[PDB]
Amino acid sequence: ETFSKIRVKPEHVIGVTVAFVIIEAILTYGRF
Amino acid sequence: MARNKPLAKKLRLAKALKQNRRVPVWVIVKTNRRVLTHPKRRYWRRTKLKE
Amino acid sequence: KKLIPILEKIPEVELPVKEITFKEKLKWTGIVLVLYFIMGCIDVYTAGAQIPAIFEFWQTITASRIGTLITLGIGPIVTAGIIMQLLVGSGIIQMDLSIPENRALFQGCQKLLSIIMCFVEAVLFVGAGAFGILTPLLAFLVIIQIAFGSIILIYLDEIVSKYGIGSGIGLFIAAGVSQTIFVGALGPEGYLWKFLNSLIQGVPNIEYIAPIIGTIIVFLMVVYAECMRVEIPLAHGRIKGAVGKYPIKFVYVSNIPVILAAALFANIQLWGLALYRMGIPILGHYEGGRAVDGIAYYLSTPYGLSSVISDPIHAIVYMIAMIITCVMFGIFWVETTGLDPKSMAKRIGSLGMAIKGFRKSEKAIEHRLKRYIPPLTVMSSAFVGFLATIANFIGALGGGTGVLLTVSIVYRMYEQLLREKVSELHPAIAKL
Amino acid sequence: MKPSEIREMSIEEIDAKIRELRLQLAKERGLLTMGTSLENPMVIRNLRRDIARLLTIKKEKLRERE
Amino acid sequence: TDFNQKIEQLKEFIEECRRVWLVLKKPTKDEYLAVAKVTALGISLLGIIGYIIHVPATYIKGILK
Amino acid sequence: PYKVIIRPVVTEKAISLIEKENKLTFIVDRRATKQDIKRAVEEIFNVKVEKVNTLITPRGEKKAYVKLKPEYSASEVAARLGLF
Repeated sequence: ETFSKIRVKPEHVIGVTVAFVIIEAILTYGRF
Repeated sequence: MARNKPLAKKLRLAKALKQNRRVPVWVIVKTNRRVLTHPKRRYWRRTKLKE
Repeated sequence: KKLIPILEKIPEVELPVKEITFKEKLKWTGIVLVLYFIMGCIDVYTAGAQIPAIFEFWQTITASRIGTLITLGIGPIVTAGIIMQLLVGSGIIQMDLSIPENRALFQGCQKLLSIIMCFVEAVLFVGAGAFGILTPLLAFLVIIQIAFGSIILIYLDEIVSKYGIGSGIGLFIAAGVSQTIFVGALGPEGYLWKFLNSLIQGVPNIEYIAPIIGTIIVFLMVVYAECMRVEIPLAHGRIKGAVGKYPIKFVYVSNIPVILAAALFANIQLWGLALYRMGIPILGHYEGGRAVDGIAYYLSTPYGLSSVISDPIHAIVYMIAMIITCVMFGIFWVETTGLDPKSMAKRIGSLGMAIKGFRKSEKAIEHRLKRYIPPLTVMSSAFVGFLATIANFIGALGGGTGVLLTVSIVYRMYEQLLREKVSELHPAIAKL
Repeated sequence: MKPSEIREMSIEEIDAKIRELRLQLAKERGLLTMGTSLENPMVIRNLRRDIARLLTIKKEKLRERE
Repeated sequence: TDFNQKIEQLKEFIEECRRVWLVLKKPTKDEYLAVAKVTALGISLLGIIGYIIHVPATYIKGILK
Repeated sequence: PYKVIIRPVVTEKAISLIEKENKLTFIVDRRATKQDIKRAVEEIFNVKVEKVNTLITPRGEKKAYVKLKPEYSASEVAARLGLF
């Protein structure tokens, strides 16, 4: 892509989003 | 010139031109093993040629 | 950015070192697809949820919900790209994609802009009392959630654009639009029933049939447009006649363009409405997103059913406005990003492909493309613009524009996906 | 097409359709020679057969009449 | 000056559009049905999957407030 | 009714004859007359023919060089032919 030497593996990117989901899915509805 | 080619003789020469081509691929698949190229290939130094 | 230091400081997603078989390209795509949909059934915490923001022109083009975790949607990526395409495509700076420089520059800048616009759009929304919130503590809390969700999407977009099926943007739009239809038609509040039941009762269908006809018109048109391609012949197979053709995507020099065009109108209605509860209107007087005469009236997008087409002037202007803005970004698509006359050059000359009847040279074929280009490119755009517009007027589900975009993007992407769905029967691994 | 349609037509129609058949054939040969996107013997073949039919029934009538 | 410029250009231009517009593949039944098929099938896939997931999950998630 | 045109030739050579010269290149029947070509062309494509030059190639075909008058247009005719 660019000339970036900093790169991360798809498993993380995936995992950051499934986190966010879980967090607000319970933080909001029910306030667990 | 070369003299000379009448209207019909250009047609004959043209038939002769077609023959000097290798047999195309689609034929060999269609026969299903194989057809060798087979002598009707024309030279131009080596070809003297009754009518 | 435009400079090698700053560019390296943006973290990217790495290039595949993992397989991209049919199943694996699917498995990536599908993860994104679900996470999208899911994030749309979750609302913010502020100690109240299901607090939407007011818009009636933002929701369509982002193909996302508002008030959720993906309120901004695709919004940053599209906004950014409008600017990009206007500049490098007007040629006042030279950074057209060609060499791994200009290329890795265009990307890096456009990438940046998105992280900026995530925040900006979030802050701008909250700051105008969109959700009603206009107290600093709760205001901050919202801003966080908003922009961070959009940020996440940008990286998933990167995963789809390399590993998954097709590109990032396209997926999401098609995703959203599709759902909007399938849910509207077949869901709890489904049209099918409303239409079916009214027909059976023996009373008219003229407001339940309305969306359905609208969708058919769009499809019918677009489907036609997808048979029309410009085939350029390829070299002899050692047989007479030129066998094999190389085709060009008629609506692809007005696809990505109209996405920028529609988005352009949105940020005008937005900026006018924002500053009239946050500033003073200088653009146009918008309240409810539209007026009833004037500049405001004429620059509004009324997806699904309309009746404001009953004022002549309104129709006339909008149409020509869409048409011209599309033409612009269309010509400028040729210039920056894809379809270039200068990429397609050395490309057909390297493989030594010919046109029937000599035309084995570079310059022969080269010319016929560059020549042909401008008229196609203009025609395409002109055509689109109309289609789009009237398709919103008649009224259709997901909006005119939405159906268009979806049918096209999906069918070039389905093509790519068929060529993958078949090579996976054979031991060789698909990646096509 | 069918043999039936030719005999239902008036003599005037056989003539009109003959010319349209020819012009259409001329056009398809030009597409094949340029190269076509997929191979159709259909276009040249069918038109030649249609042209043959129309002419064959036309002449038999003409003999009968004269 | 310009009205003349544009008029001259438009004439040149339209005639080039007409050339292109014969090259562009004529849509007929076969072609049509081809696209329509593949297309619809695709849109169906995407479409179905979102219904089954969104709608049910929302009746659940929503009432958990 | 006249018609002795098999189809137009598509060649790079043909392009120069259409754009520059206002000429058309055609493949016509094997045994022919210039007069049968002049009139057949004149009806079919709907043009007035200035001239025909014809030569029989050694390929078994006859090739026709047809000159057009300059109230008529080589380009329009050629564009229709052999396209969709």
